[PDB]
Amino acid sequence: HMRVRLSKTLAGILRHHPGRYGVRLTREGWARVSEVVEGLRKAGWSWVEEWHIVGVALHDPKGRYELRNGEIRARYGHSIPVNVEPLPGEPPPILYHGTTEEALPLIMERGIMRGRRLKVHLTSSLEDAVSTGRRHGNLVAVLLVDVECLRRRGLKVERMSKTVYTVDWVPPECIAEVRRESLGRSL
Ligand SMILES: Nc1ncnc2c1ncn2[C@@H]1O[C@H](COP(=O)(O)OP(=O)(O)OC[C@H]2O[C@H](OP(=O)(O)O)[C@H](O)[C@@H]2O)[C@@H](O)[C@H]1O
Ligand SMILES: [K+]
Repeated sequence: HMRVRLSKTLAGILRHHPGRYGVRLTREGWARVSEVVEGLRKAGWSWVEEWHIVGVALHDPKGRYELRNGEIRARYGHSIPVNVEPLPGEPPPILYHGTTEEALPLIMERGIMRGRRLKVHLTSSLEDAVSTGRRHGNLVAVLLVDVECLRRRGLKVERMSKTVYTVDWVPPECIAEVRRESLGRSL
């Protein structure tokens, strides 16, 4: 059984559509693992028990998930209202946001915007930013974001996972540099 497939479904439950799987989240995003298990089994994940859900969280390379006795939440990525307490640590001076080349004109006009999610997501990993952009297209641009530019105008940059940070919005003036990574047809 591929952890990655169960993880993609679990993330959708914990970020976007918990009710579709019989789950109610707390205001801090916490689901009862027992409810997640039942909803998955009803959707055809006939082998899944608490052990497997807990394992998805423990083995996740990014720290997408958090566990405590009986419960699991996503640390970030939500489109439904939750308040997730940040992890300790200060943000680095530069963070990355991966996107597509086609989005650059509107990002330069309106800033990096949260879209359907509660926050803009930034990473300390250039390679992760590239993979994030590649979810949307083959011609990717990575924006280098000046974190002190965000902070000094009152935009808190919160650590959600070891490498993933959230902010309400990134003003275009805080984009320090644009790096391109391209796939597919050579230009
Ligand atoms: N002004 C503007 N005009 C036009 N387009 C604009 C724009 N501002 C931003 N955009 C783009 O609008 C898209 C929104 O798309 P999304 O909501 O999926 O955001 P995202 O791609 O950051 O991804 C979130 C996390 O979700 C995944 O995490 P996981 O692996 O699932 O854990 C990822 O890796 C991340 O961490 C992105 O292309 C933005 O650049
Ligand atoms: K923080």
